[PDB]
Formats: sequence, structure tokens, C-alpha cells
Amino acid sequence: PPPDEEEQLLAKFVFGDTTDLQENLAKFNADFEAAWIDSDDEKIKVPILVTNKTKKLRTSYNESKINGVHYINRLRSQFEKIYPRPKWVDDESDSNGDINALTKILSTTY
Amino acid sequence: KNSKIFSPFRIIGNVSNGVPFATGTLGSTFYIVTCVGKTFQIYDANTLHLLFVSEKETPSSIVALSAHFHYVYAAYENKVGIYKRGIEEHLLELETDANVEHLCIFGDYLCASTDDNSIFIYKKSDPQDKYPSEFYTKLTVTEIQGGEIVSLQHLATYLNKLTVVTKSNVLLFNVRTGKLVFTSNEFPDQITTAEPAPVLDIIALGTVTGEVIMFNMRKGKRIRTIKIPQSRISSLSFRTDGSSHLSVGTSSGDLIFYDLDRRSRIHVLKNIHRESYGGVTQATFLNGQPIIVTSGGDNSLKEYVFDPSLSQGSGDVVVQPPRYLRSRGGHSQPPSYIAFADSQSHFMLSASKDRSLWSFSLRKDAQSQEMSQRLHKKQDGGRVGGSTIKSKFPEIVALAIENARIGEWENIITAHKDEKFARTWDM
Amino acid sequence: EDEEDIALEFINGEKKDKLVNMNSFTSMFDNIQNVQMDTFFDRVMKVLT
Amino acid sequence: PKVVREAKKVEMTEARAYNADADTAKAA
Amino acid sequence: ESGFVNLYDRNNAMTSSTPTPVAALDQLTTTISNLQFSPDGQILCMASRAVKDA
Amino acid sequence: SSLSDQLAQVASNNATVALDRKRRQKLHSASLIYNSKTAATQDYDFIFENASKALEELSQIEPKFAIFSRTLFSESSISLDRNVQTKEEIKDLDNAINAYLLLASSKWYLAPTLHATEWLVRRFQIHVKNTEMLLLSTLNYYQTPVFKRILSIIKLPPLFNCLSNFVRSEKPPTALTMIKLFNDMDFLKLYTSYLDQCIKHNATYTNQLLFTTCCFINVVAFNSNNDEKLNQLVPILLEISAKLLASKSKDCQIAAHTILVVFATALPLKKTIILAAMETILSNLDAKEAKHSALLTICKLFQTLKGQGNVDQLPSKIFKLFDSKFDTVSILTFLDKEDKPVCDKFITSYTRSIARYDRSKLNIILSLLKKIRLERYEVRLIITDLIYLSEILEDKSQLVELFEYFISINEDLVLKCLKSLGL
Repeated sequence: PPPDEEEQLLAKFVFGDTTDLQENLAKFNADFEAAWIDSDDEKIKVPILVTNKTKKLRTSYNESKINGVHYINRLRSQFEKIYPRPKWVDDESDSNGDINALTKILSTTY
Repeated sequence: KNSKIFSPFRIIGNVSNGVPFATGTLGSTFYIVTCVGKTFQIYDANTLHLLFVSEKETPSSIVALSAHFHYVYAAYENKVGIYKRGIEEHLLELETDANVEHLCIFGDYLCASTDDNSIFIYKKSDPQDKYPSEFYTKLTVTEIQGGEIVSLQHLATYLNKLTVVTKSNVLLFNVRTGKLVFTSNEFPDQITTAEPAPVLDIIALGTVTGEVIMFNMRKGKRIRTIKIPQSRISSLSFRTDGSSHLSVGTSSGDLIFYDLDRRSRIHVLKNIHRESYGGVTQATFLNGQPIIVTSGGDNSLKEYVFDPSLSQGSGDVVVQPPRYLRSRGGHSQPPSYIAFADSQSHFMLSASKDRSLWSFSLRKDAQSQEMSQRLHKKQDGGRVGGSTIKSKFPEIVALAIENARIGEWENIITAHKDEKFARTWDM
Repeated sequence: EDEEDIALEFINGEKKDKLVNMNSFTSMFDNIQNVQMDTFFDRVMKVLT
Repeated sequence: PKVVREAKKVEMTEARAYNADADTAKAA
Repeated sequence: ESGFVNLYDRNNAMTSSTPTPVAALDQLTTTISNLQFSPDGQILCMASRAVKDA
Repeated sequence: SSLSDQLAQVASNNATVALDRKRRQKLHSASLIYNSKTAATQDYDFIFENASKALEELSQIEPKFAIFSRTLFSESSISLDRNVQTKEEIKDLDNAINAYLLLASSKWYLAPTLHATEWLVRRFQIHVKNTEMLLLSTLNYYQTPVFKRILSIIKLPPLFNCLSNFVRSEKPPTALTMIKLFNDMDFLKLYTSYLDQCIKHNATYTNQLLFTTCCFINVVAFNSNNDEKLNQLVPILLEISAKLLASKSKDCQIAAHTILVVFATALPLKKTIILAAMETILSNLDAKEAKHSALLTICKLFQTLKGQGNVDQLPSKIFKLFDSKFDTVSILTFLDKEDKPVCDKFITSYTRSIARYDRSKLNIILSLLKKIRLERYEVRLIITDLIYLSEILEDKSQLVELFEYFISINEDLVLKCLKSLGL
């Protein structure tokens, strides 16, 4: 049996529940591919359980060898774990008059 | 011409020459390999104390320098010297008549480059071996693929790939197959520096002009670029301490810190090195530290520090400027006059042609200090006759010094160039 | 007439102005209260010129 | 009193790095 | 003698005939002994023979 | 580091948590309206009752505080505590208090705002959790007892040391201490963050605007002796004026106009930066008083710049936007204004720009030349490029009428100019 809405409000009142306030607080704010590949690096398949760094890199206890594609995938994943990708590269790319001319001249002139 | 009485030991009062240093770590301690002419030195980094020297003078000057964990890779006239703690213990002769220009280490493949665009790939004799002794293959980049080799880089997560940044474009060679696996687009500005970013597959190319372009090899695309005109980018480094900041050391002795997320200029540093000696000849962040080692060609190796942000809320917006931290240096000119200071053979005064006189320590060089040029006040209280601006004293052509009553009155007399008078100095 | 004459006429044509000393804008702090932005801008301009 | 900037000591913490010996591998 | 240099402009002095000084410099406290202009009219120096460094 | 510094850092970590009845008492007596004794002996339910009444009164004033009466002013907002929640939640709470103070920053001299801010101080401990933001909010009211009480109860960040000297006093802080606070450099970076936020939220008003504009004119005033401090002041203040002109408000545009005016008359700036300032002003110029003040900025900027390339003409885009955004009749009225500022280089450059580009309103150029008093080198440049335009263009009646006006006033310069270039 599901609880009633008045019973739920009274339960909030008698319990001191801050979950509804947490949801409102987290919701409400400020309302005013590649260019190349390599065939040898695709067909390459490397051992895993030879060295402790690749013992970190793996995903399965029973797996002992994996191809170069999944190898470089886990390699870039642990590279991501070491250095997280920031916004200026992840989400920023360059590719009447304007208004940021002062900003451009300020960036180009000392 | 070897001797039976004496034997050469080392050089005092030189911390750099213009050759870019190489940083390395032995776990938590960090050491810096910087060339001194025919020789290299290895300093500590937490204290800038000296760690190692090259024991054997190479018959020529070392041109290229690099280092992995416990093995330093020098390149003087034709060969790659592989030393351990400066001890000459492996020589690697390339099969050319040219001079080794570039050098880089990745795994089981050493990549050198002699000046006729000739890359040399050497394979380790064993995966457990420590230095390359076996000649793997020899590549060469002819004039159609790109310009002269600017850099031999090894980008992260690349199976036997080598980034040969040339003057015109960027090449990617698979050194296992010996094949050029990618040719980048031609860039309108001649690349002078290349440095791998901490982000994936992206290099920074600091060209003849100010245009630090963030290029991605995966997209084959210049993602970003920073305008900074009338300046030759001589070094690029990345803050790996935890903030998206880039240091650009121009050849004008300047250092520019950019914040990349706000796309703004954090800070500038003017005349950290002398332009006539090349300005900033190398600038490298400490990996995971807000400490920046800046070496110039002016016989100078500085180590600045970034303070953490004082703003409780803002932080990297209100980020701290660089604070002056520890440096090493010597004369820019050869030393003209030298003198010892005491019987213990612990200090030497050295006057050079740059009109700057320096007390160098002898046991450990952490006491290499320029003698202060700051006048005591006259006994009559009258004015002094001279220019309002300051200047150094002429080069020292004669000198005497005693230590009978040291710390009592003057103990050094220096006859400068073409003076009818000799200046006094307190040691 | 030479370029020396041109430069001397340029020097003669360059006129004076009221400079900005450090003890000029110290009364706006006393006269900020209940003041229009246009009126304060005119105040800045009349103390400048 | 003006804003103080008192200098302090620095310490080089332990740094993590990538393994080029893990990047370079022998062929299959 | 009071150290004062009254500076007028001729373009308005010639038409006012009882002119107002463009400047009233008083940076010296002794007798003005040397008033000298530049050859292009940009610096005026005032010097005193009564006190030193004047 | 030293154990004293480590224990001080862990004390700053353990600041807002009450470890005994005395420290609980200190943080409960930390108030904004009541004194220590009644601030001790009153209760959170009483303060919240007055707070909900105050915030519903603020909701009657403006509909912005309804969301905050919904969320930050509830029974869960009573029963909640900061230290018992997680980091995501405390960040969202900091954002909520930020939005609340950015809304209530324009009614600081109001008793419902005092009551709601006091309840948030004694509940969410904002006077020890976000102090820089609160001071940047109510900084423009330094002559007020509410800000004096804010000072006497606040734990100060290490930047506001003038107010650390001025804390616990009976007099309000001073305009000199304001000039020194804005003379500190990183405080201007904190204020650039604040200006970026309030520009993105459009919560601005004339009192704070005039206040920080006066701080800027006075910091460049005291700094008018040090060239390198002024040059390192260029990027911050120019980014401020740039985003202030990017804003649509006429008050912010006029404040940025005043800021560029004072920065130019303290610093002879560069030609391309000056022309970019004209570009941005002309791009975001919309209103009447903004247009008048912008015309004054054009004249003062073009007068204060001097060098090689002093009276060089306006380029194509800049000149075309100039004639698009401004009328010849409006600038003729501005010349007919009795104050007559020295618009010498601007008027000469503008006339030479029209002579290059338009070659149509020669009557308008004639009226300009007869309305404003010119200078010898400017008329020399005018006669030179007028002779060149007469040689490329067909000989026009209004053109020779300009020449005859030169005959009536100073044919001898026309003679010297023709002898140098022509017959």
C-alpha cells in the first residue's frame, strides 16, 4: 500500500525531512572521430599479466592478452584517470561592429 | 696532452648556457640536467643543491639533452652518451657523418635526429635492459613531407609513434614499422617549439610569431590558438599542479602565464633572462607543482613559485602572481679576475666582463652570490657627484685581498678598467 | 617651409589642458548620495576640464 | 595596515607520471 | 624676486592689453635669476643665484 | 609546515561547528539587529517567524523572493544544518545564498531585508561561510549602521585589512579606506568576478554603480604618478568597461564612458585600442543620454591621443558605423552647444574621413568648418587632402566654395600648400 500525500507531508513534518529541500536546492539556480589509423596498431595484440602497470590496466582476472584497440582504449581511460579533461579543451574550440574587440586587443597587446 | 701532476675536475660559477635543461624524478626527489659546455650538471630541485656532474668531459659540447628515471641521454658531436649519475658508461655512435640534433626516449625506442633530417631509432637489447645499445632502424624525412625537424616528441598513448614536428607541418612515424603513419596540415608559420599538452593527443606549437596553437592529432585539427604577436615563442609548459595554465617563455626574456578556461592572461614576467643571450632558453613546470624552472642563456637557472589563491570563493580567478623563489647563476661573460677568499679553499671571488662580481662557493655552490654594489654613507654628510640612475663598476684589472682583520674594515681593493682610483670592498 | 616649420607649427598648435592630480576626485564621495548618473558624469567632466 | 604578503617555504610533493615503457610495446 | 614666474600667452596678451597669466609658477622661494626657454618652446627653466640646487 | 599553522588551518576547518555551550553561545549571539543578551535568549522559531514575515513582505515588494520563501525559508530550512550535509549540497546552498544576496543587494536599507539577512546569518552562518561575497554585496553602504554591525560581527578575509583596522569602531569606514581597498589589485579581481556575475544576472543599480565608478576614478587618480602600476591596471579596468558596455543598461554605459574618459586623461592610450573603444561604444550605443556621453567620449579620446598618426582618418567600418549611429544634424547641434569643448583632432579627422569616403555632404563639412575654430596643422592637412580630392574628383561648385572660404580665411596656407603640392 502506497502512502497518502497528506500522510507524506505529515511524515516530513514529524521526521524533519530535508530531502524535498535538497531537491529544490539542487534544482533552483540563477533564474534571472580520428583523421588516421594504423593497421599494424589495429592487428597488434599485447600481453597483460607480465607487468604490474598492465595488471592495473586490465579488466578481467582470466584475460591475459588483449588487442591494440582495447589496449589503447584502457590506456586513454587510465590517462583520463590520471589527468581529467578540462573545459577549455573538452568544450571550447575556436574554429555594425563587434563588442569583444577590447578583449581581443587586450589578449594580443601588452 | 694529458698530465701526470694535475687532473681536471669541474667548473665553478656556471649553471646554464642556453642549452635547455631536462627535468627528472627519482620518486619524490627531482633533479635537473643542465649542460655546461662540454659537460652537464645535475642539480637537486627542492633545494637547488648539486647532485651529480659528468665525470668525463665529452670531446665536444653536448648539443641535445634528455633524461628518463635514472639514465641521462646526452648528444654531443656525433654520438649519444648514456650516463648514470654523470658516470660515462655507455656510448652510442650513430651511423652518419652529421651531428645529432634532436633526441628523445620512449620505452624501447630511442629516437635521435641528425641535422640532415635523419632520425635514428635504436631498440633496447631487452625489455629489462636500461639503455639502448642496439641499432633498430634509420629513418629520414625528405623535403616533400615537411621542413627540417623541429622536435621529436612522443605523445601519450601512442604505440611506437613519434611526432616529428618539422618546420612546415607535423609528422607521425611508427618506429616499429618505420613508416610515416600521419601527415598533418601545413601551417602558415614556422614552428619553433613543440610541447605535448596534458590533454589527450594535443601538442602546442610555438612558432616564429606569437601563436601558441593547440593542435589535435586525432581530429587533425588546430583546436585552439593564442595570439601573442612580435614574439618568438621559445618555451611552452603546462601547469600540472591542478589548474589549466600555460607558461609561454619568449626569446625576449619574457614569461607569460595564461589561464585557458577563462581564455585570459594571468600574468607576465619581464626580463627573467637576457635576450642577447637568447632570453628564456627553456621553461619547464614542475610536474604536479606550482614551481617553474626558467633557464636562460645568460648563465641563469631560476625557480619561481606560484602561491595558492587567497580568495576564499574565487580561486583561479583571483589567482596569485608568481613569487620569487630560488635561483642559481653565474657570470654572463668569462671571468676576468679570480681570487680565493680564505685558506680553507671554500670561497672564490670572480670578477667578469659584465661588471658584476661574484663570490662563488667551492664545496657546495649554494653560496654563489653577487657582491652587493650599495654605497655606504659618506662621513662628511655632503652630496655625491654622479648620475641619478645606477650602474656597475668597470671591469677589474687588478685586485688584492687579505684576511688578517676580516669583518673589521675593508679587505679587498679592486683597480677597475682605466681609473685613476681603486675601489674598496668588504668580503 | 621645412618640416621643422611644420613641427614647430604643430607644437604651437598643441594646446594645454587640465591635468589629473591625485587630490581631485575626493568630493564625489561626499556628493554621491541621491545623484543622477548623468549629473555625476557632468561633474566628473567639469572637474576634468 | 596594507595587505601582507609574507613569503613561506615550499615542498615538492610526490608526483605521478606516465610510463613510456608501457606505451612502447613489442610487436605480436 | 618672490620666486614667481607669471607665464602669459602672447596671442591673448596682445588683444587683452591687461592680460591674465596662463600660469603662476612659484616653485622657487628666492630670486629668479635665469629664465630660459627651449629652442622649440616646450621647457622653461627658472634658476636662482641666491641658493644652491636652485 | 609548523604545527601552529596546521592547528590554525584545522581550526578554520572547524570554525562554524559549535564544540561547546560557550562557542554555541558566541555563534548564536552573532546577530545583525539584536544585541548579545537578547540575541542569546531568543530562539530560532522566533527569528524564523520574523524571517518568513519579512520575506513575504519582500515578496509583496517584488515577486523575486517567492522562490526563496519556498526553499530557503522553510521548516526543513529550520531543521537543517550545514555540517550534517554533503559537499554537493553545501555547494548548492552557497549558490542559493549567492542568488539571494544578489537579489537583496539593492534593498539594504530596509528592515525586512535586515530581518531576513539576520535570520540567514544566525541559521546558515553566512557571516562565517561567505564573507567576501557579502561584503561585495553591501560594500556601497559603508556609511550605514547595518554595515557597521556587519563589520563588528564579521570574521574578515585577509584582504579587507583596512576594515580590520576599522572594525569595532563607532565611526563608519572612510572614503580613503575605500580608495585603498580598490587600490589593492586582487580586490579588483574579486570585483571583476562580482561584476561579471551581476552583469550576467542584471541586478545592478545606480548607488553601487556610482560608488565603484568613483573608486575607479580615484584609484586611477592616486595612481596617476606610477606608469607601471597604471599599465598593469589597464587590463582589469578595460575588461570592466568592456563588459559594462556589453551590458545594455544606460547607467552602466555612462559609467563605462566615465571610466574610459578618466583612464584616457590619466593615460595616453594607443590608437587601435582607442578605435576599438569607439567600435564597442558605437556597437552597443542605443539611448539618448548614452549617445551624448558617448559623443563626449569620442571627442575627449580623440583629443587626448597625440603622436605620429594623430589625426589619421577613420577607417571604413568605423566611419560607416559612425554615420549610421549618429546624425549630422545631431552633431551640428552639439557644435552649436554653448559649452564648446575642444573637439579639434576629432573634427579634423572626421572631416578628412568624409572627404575620403562620402564626398557628398560638402555643405555639412562647410558648416562644420565655419562652426568650430580650427588649428593651423589641422587646416594644413585639410587643404592638402582637399587639393588631392579636388584633383581626383570633378571640380565642384561647393568644393571651390570651400576654397573661397579658405581665401576669405587664410589663402596664404592654400598658397603654401599648392606650392608644396601643385601649382
